[PDB]
Amino acid sequence: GQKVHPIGMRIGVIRDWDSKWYAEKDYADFLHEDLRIRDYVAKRLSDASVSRVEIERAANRVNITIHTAKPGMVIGKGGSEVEALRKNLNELTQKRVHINIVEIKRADLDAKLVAENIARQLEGRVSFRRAQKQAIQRTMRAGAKGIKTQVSGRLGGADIARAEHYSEGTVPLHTLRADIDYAWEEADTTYGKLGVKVWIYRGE
RNA sequence: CGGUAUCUAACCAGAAAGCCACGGCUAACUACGUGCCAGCAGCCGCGGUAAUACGUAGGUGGCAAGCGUUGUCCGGAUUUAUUGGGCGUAAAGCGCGCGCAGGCGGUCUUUUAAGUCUGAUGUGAAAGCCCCCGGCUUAACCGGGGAGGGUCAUUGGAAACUGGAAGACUGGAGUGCAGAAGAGGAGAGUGGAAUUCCACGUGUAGCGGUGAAAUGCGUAGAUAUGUGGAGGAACACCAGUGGCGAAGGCGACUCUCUGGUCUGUAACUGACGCUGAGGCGCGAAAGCGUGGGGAGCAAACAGGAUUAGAUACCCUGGUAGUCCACGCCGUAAACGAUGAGUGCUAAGUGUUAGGGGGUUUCCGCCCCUUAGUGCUGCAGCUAACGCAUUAAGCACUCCGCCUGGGGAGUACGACCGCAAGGUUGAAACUCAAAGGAAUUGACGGGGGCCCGCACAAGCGGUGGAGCAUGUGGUUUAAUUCGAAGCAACGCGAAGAACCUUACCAGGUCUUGACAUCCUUUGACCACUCUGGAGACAGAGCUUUCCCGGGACAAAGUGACAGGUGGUGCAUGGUUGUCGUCAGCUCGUGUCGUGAGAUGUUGGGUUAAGUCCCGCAACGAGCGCAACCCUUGAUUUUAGUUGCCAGCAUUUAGUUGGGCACUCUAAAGUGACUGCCGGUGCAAGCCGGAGGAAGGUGGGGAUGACGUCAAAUCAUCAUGCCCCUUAUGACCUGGGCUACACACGUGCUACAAUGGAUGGUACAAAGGGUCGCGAAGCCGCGAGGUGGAGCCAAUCCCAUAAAACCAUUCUCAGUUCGGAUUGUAGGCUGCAACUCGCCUACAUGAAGCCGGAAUCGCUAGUAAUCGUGGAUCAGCAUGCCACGGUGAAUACGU
RNA sequence: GGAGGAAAAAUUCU
Ligand SMILES: [Mg+2]
Ligand SMILES: [Mg+2]
Ligand SMILES: [Mg+2]
Ligand SMILES: [Mg+2]
Ligand SMILES: [Mg+2]
Ligand SMILES: [Mg+2]
Ligand SMILES: [Mg+2]
Ligand SMILES: [Mg+2]
Ligand SMILES: [Mg+2]
Ligand SMILES: [Mg+2]
Ligand SMILES: [Mg+2]
Ligand SMILES: [Mg+2]
Ligand SMILES: [Mg+2]
Ligand SMILES: [Mg+2]
Ligand SMILES: [Mg+2]
Ligand SMILES: [Mg+2]
Ligand SMILES: [Mg+2]
Ligand SMILES: [Mg+2]
Ligand SMILES: [Mg+2]
Ligand SMILES: [Mg+2]
Ligand SMILES: [Mg+2]
Ligand SMILES: [Mg+2]
Ligand SMILES: [Mg+2]
Ligand SMILES: [Mg+2]
Ligand SMILES: [Mg+2]
Ligand SMILES: [Mg+2]
Ligand SMILES: [Mg+2]
Ligand SMILES: [Mg+2]
Ligand SMILES: [Mg+2]
Ligand SMILES: [Mg+2]
Ligand SMILES: [Mg+2]
Ligand SMILES: [Mg+2]
Ligand SMILES: [Mg+2]
Ligand SMILES: [Mg+2]
Ligand SMILES: [Mg+2]
Ligand SMILES: [Mg+2]
Ligand SMILES: [Mg+2]
Ligand SMILES: [Mg+2]
Ligand SMILES: [Mg+2]
Ligand SMILES: [Mg+2]
Ligand SMILES: [Mg+2]
Ligand SMILES: [Mg+2]
Ligand SMILES: [Mg+2]
Ligand SMILES: [Mg+2]
Ligand SMILES: [Mg+2]
Ligand SMILES: [Mg+2]
Ligand SMILES: [Mg+2]
Ligand SMILES: [Mg+2]
Ligand SMILES: [Mg+2]
Ligand SMILES: [Mg+2]
Ligand SMILES: [Mg+2]
Ligand SMILES: [Mg+2]
Ligand SMILES: [Mg+2]
Ligand SMILES: [Mg+2]
Ligand SMILES: [Mg+2]
Ligand SMILES: [Mg+2]
Ligand SMILES: [Mg+2]
Ligand SMILES: [Mg+2]
Ligand SMILES: [Mg+2]
Ligand SMILES: [Mg+2]
Ligand SMILES: [Mg+2]
Ligand SMILES: [Mg+2]
Ligand SMILES: [Mg+2]
Ligand SMILES: [Mg+2]
Ligand SMILES: [Mg+2]
Ligand SMILES: [Mg+2]
Ligand SMILES: [Mg+2]
Ligand SMILES: [Mg+2]
Ligand SMILES: [Mg+2]
Ligand SMILES: [Mg+2]
Ligand SMILES: [Mg+2]
Ligand SMILES: [Mg+2]
Ligand SMILES: [Mg+2]
Ligand SMILES: [Mg+2]
Ligand SMILES: [Mg+2]
Ligand SMILES: [Mg+2]
Ligand SMILES: [Mg+2]
Ligand SMILES: [Mg+2]
Ligand SMILES: [Mg+2]
Ligand SMILES: [Mg+2]
Ligand SMILES: [Mg+2]
Ligand SMILES: [Mg+2]
Ligand SMILES: [Mg+2]
Ligand SMILES: [Mg+2]
Ligand SMILES: [Mg+2]
Ligand SMILES: [Mg+2]
Ligand SMILES: [Mg+2]
Ligand SMILES: [Mg+2]
Ligand SMILES: [Mg+2]
Ligand SMILES: [Mg+2]
Ligand SMILES: [Mg+2]
Ligand SMILES: [Mg+2]
Ligand SMILES: [Mg+2]
Ligand SMILES: [Mg+2]
Ligand SMILES: [Mg+2]
Ligand SMILES: [Mg+2]
Ligand SMILES: [Mg+2]
Ligand SMILES: [Mg+2]
Ligand SMILES: [Mg+2]
Ligand SMILES: [Mg+2]
Ligand SMILES: [Mg+2]
Ligand SMILES: [Mg+2]
Ligand SMILES: [Mg+2]
Ligand SMILES: [Mg+2]
Ligand SMILES: [Mg+2]
Ligand SMILES: [Mg+2]
Ligand SMILES: [Mg+2]
Ligand SMILES: [Mg+2]
Ligand SMILES: [Mg+2]
Ligand SMILES: [Mg+2]
Ligand SMILES: [Mg+2]
Ligand SMILES: [Mg+2]
Ligand SMILES: [Mg+2]
Ligand SMILES: [Mg+2]
Ligand SMILES: [Mg+2]
Ligand SMILES: [Mg+2]
Ligand SMILES: [Mg+2]
Ligand SMILES: [Mg+2]
Ligand SMILES: [Mg+2]
Ligand SMILES: [Mg+2]
Ligand SMILES: [Mg+2]
Ligand SMILES: [Mg+2]
Ligand SMILES: [Mg+2]
Ligand SMILES: [Mg+2]
Ligand SMILES: [Mg+2]
Ligand SMILES: [Mg+2]
Ligand SMILES: [Mg+2]
Ligand SMILES: [Mg+2]
Ligand SMILES: [Mg+2]
Repeated sequence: GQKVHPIGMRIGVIRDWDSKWYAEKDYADFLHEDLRIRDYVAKRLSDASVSRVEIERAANRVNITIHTAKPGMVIGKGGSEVEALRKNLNELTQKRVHINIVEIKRADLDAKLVAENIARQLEGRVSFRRAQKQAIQRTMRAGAKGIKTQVSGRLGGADIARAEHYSEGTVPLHTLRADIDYAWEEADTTYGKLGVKVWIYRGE
């Protein structure tokens, strides 16, 4: 049986959209400009541990917020990387772009970051069990109420693919006021392609 | 021996270290090379791209002038068990009995010293092991003394025990006396029920058989029924984990001849007993020889069926045999898978054959005891299942047997048999397992309970006809690819004339239609005309980067690009299905040698692992339920584009005016078996009140652990494998729409609850700026023209249709039905032939309610009538939503 | 729960 995307089940219920702008007659072009912005930002700040990007619009003016774990790489020594990004985004959109940076405290409590971590260990040939268990350990000692991870694919370069999952605490997926974060990332292996799924049930 | 041992002086760190191993057993790891190859190996086994096991290098461990390998012996091995094992199910109790030799043997007394125990004498050479002393500079080595070692000969002692002799006694054993029961065995005779065959009356067309049939018997007269006769085998009810026997085994009745057992007495003898190799005898069934008998059944055999085949199971027949007498054979899951004898060790409860006592007039009931036969259970034993006074417990005597699986109960030899074969019984070789009990799952062509529009009760359909659409098949240059029981088939496709397009024909291109960098130029593109089906070529006007940067831009060249090419069985991601089915586990305790178990089993109740009551468990978590959306009632806040009541106005809720009422949308309230009666220990169940609403009120979203190598390399991404002047790229035309046929899903009808004509009411939810498109005018109509109001609670789409009211038709293949075809037109589009949709006039096919069969649905549901939307220039009977009218039935598993 | 007797149904394959 299939499950519904836990984030999709909570958009508008207890969660919020990542694109907080309203438009009519200029909706498709705004949407695809936002998609291009997101892709270009994701391809530039790859190794900066970026957790979330949100975009807003108001009268020929694009505001971008980048929730990231370590702002020192994003916000440079005095504004080198930020201004390079802003100029490139200006040339990409032909608008006026203002870039705002915030820092994620307790970065082990965010699902995308831990999924990136597990994918990075798996790409570096670290046993899947070790990576999953250690990520669970750190996430739980960071103050979570529940963690669940699974890794699926040609595990260890075998001929037949399978999936293995581990958990600690509780993750109630059917409760609507439960605030589960969720992330899926791919690891690029010489044997194929591996998938890492992470559910984090926080206090809310 | 011999200038030998030994000793004295000078020089010298200089002339002197190797082997095996490093994953576990077992002490000691890193890198490189290789890639199921090279190879290692005592075993577990390592080698397929990250090798502490292969080779090497570094390091480490053990030993040392030695270190490894092989061969033989002992240990570990309790794996021949005297010390020191066993035989219910793992290998291991002869099928049973009678018994020679042998082994063992109740109690007491006297006597003997054969066994037993002990003292003395002689001897058990030297060397060797051992103890104490010594000698070589130590040690090895050597010497001295001592000790050890015998079922040893002579001889002296003791007499508890085993043995011998002489006596004595009954508990063992047997006889006597009195009763009891029994399918114990052999011989002869007899009885009834039933089957088969034969003869004769009545009677006519089938009988028999199977999952279905057929072979077969029958009109030459069956099957059926009544009467009589012949012959053979087996003994219904009684009948019972009842009885007898050593075992095999023994069921009708009567008689004759015979074996064994139990209880009662204490009369009699006085250990006369147990076991028992070799011998002798009995021994289910099948089989053999001779002679009878032969009704049923039935190996072999034949025919009919089933099956792909059917040397079988099933059906119709049928010979040996089953029966009797005599003689062989000597086997079995011959089993309680448990050898015989003796004694000891909690209880409860049936039954068979006896004995004693108490109650009681008898009957009967109660207690005690002997010998059998069942069940439940304590200690104890067992790996566990389990056994447990009928031991698999505790002990002793005697016999038989076992030592990893296969080869094999086989070969050679021997004995027995008429034969079939029986008894005794190996080895080479090969494997590292074979096996017993129990546990958690997964299956079964095993079972029980419970639920679901699964069946039942109903309503409407499908299968019949015409058309629309998908699939198979066939055809074709191509008819592009994918989906294949349920879970493929109005499916991907929420729009195939061109494009989409991946397919085919013909015409063209090669760093390229699409990306980064390179080298020169920097704005190239757009436009006109000529040729061409078009892609493309040929001339002119031509290209205006900005501030060396950058993205664009033309030329030439690579590095490269480009694949809807294959593998969904190498994958990520997404989905179907069981199924919104009710499950999946954990913590702490207890029970088990252990893996494990309990909670989670049992009885009720629920939609539900929902809850209650029990119970060695007490709780919790993910799944159920709740939180989210919508609908039904209502309060406050807010009145425009919504509403109009009381007021003036108008073709008009129009204009003025007002939020009263509907309405709109934010926040609350409200339903919880909350209260009442009954029932129940409780959960719960049946009714009642109030309330808009009553039993999770109606409906959504929500899909746990797992199943199907399920679907998708063609949405995307991706390992590996393929093409690269082509499997890439551009164009015009065609095809995906073919048509003897079969299937799936739908639409329209077969008419009077109806057709035609006229009149006339009542919705909801949605869409609209390169868009919706009003009024008016023109047209028979599809439509044209016109341009108002709208970025919308305002304007437009927008006529709702069934329903209702009048007139007509009057049961007719028709004034039903609309396919099919002829002509003339309308729109969109460059273009409507293949191949769009719509209109007018003409034409007027099948079709009379649909066979075997099959589908949906439990209430605002089914049935029926319209409306809107996505895709979309145009195109839906499909899909997704909206309202109008609005049922029947559910006894039950 | 244990022991004894005992009916009726029955196609082939995966
Ligand atoms: Mg599902
Ligand atoms: Mg999802
Ligand atoms: Mg998910
Ligand atoms: Mg997967
Ligand atoms: Mg000399
Ligand atoms: Mg000398
Ligand atoms: Mg000198
Ligand atoms: Mg010198
Ligand atoms: Mg020297
Ligand atoms: Mg020196
Ligand atoms: Mg030296
Ligand atoms: Mg040396
Ligand atoms: Mg090595
Ligand atoms: Mg070395
Ligand atoms: Mg060394
Ligand atoms: Mg030994
Ligand atoms: Mg043994
Ligand atoms: Mg024994
Ligand atoms: Mg055995
Ligand atoms: Mg026996
Ligand atoms: Mg035997
Ligand atoms: Mg015997
Ligand atoms: Mg004897
Ligand atoms: Mg004696
Ligand atoms: Mg000596
Ligand atoms: Mg000597
Ligand atoms: Mg000395
Ligand atoms: Mg010596
Ligand atoms: Mg000596
Ligand atoms: Mg001596
Ligand atoms: Mg000694
Ligand atoms: Mg004496
Ligand atoms: Mg006696
Ligand atoms: Mg007759
Ligand atoms: Mg006497
Ligand atoms: Mg014998
Ligand atoms: Mg016989
Ligand atoms: Mg005979
Ligand atoms: Mg037969
Ligand atoms: Mg035998
Ligand atoms: Mg036996
Ligand atoms: Mg015994
Ligand atoms: Mg008894
Ligand atoms: Mg018992
Ligand atoms: Mg035993
Ligand atoms: Mg086994
Ligand atoms: Mg089992
Ligand atoms: Mg189960
Ligand atoms: Mg079953
Ligand atoms: Mg069902
Ligand atoms: Mg039903
Ligand atoms: Mg149904
Ligand atoms: Mg029915
Ligand atoms: Mg019907
Ligand atoms: Mg129907
Ligand atoms: Mg219908
Ligand atoms: Mg049909
Ligand atoms: Mg048909
Ligand atoms: Mg038809
Ligand atoms: Mg039809
Ligand atoms: Mg039609
Ligand atoms: Mg159609
Ligand atoms: Mg076809
Ligand atoms: Mg052809
Ligand atoms: Mg072809
Ligand atoms: Mg096809
Ligand atoms: Mg495919
Ligand atoms: Mg379904
Ligand atoms: Mg289907
Ligand atoms: Mg359908
Ligand atoms: Mg089609
Ligand atoms: Mg074309
Ligand atoms: Mg490629
Ligand atoms: Mg492959
Ligand atoms: Mg495939
Ligand atoms: Mg896959
Ligand atoms: Mg699959
Ligand atoms: Mg496949
Ligand atoms: Mg898959
Ligand atoms: Mg396959
Ligand atoms: Mg299931
Ligand atoms: Mg299950
Ligand atoms: Mg369970
Ligand atoms: Mg149980
Ligand atoms: Mg629960
Ligand atoms: Mg729920
Ligand atoms: Mg309302
Ligand atoms: Mg009520
Ligand atoms: Mg609800
Ligand atoms: Mg497959
Ligand atoms: Mg399937
Ligand atoms: Mg399939
Ligand atoms: Mg396939
Ligand atoms: Mg590919
Ligand atoms: Mg792809
Ligand atoms: Mg596909
Ligand atoms: Mg494909
Ligand atoms: Mg596609
Ligand atoms: Mg339909
Ligand atoms: Mg219809
Ligand atoms: Mg008509
Ligand atoms: Mg009318
Ligand atoms: Mg109306
Ligand atoms: Mg409306
Ligand atoms: Mg529209
Ligand atoms: Mg309309
Ligand atoms: Mg309308
Ligand atoms: Mg007609
Ligand atoms: Mg026509
Ligand atoms: Mg046409
Ligand atoms: Mg056309
Ligand atoms: Mg006409
Ligand atoms: Mg005609
Ligand atoms: Mg006709
Ligand atoms: Mg008629
Ligand atoms: Mg049905
Ligand atoms: Mg229902
Ligand atoms: Mg309808
Ligand atoms: Mg109609
Ligand atoms: Mg309609
Ligand atoms: Mg309709
Ligand atoms: Mg409509
Ligand atoms: Mg429509
Ligand atoms: Mg349209
Ligand atoms: Mg339709
Ligand atoms: Mg149409
Ligand atoms: Mg319809
Ligand atoms: Mg029902
Ligand atoms: Mg029974």
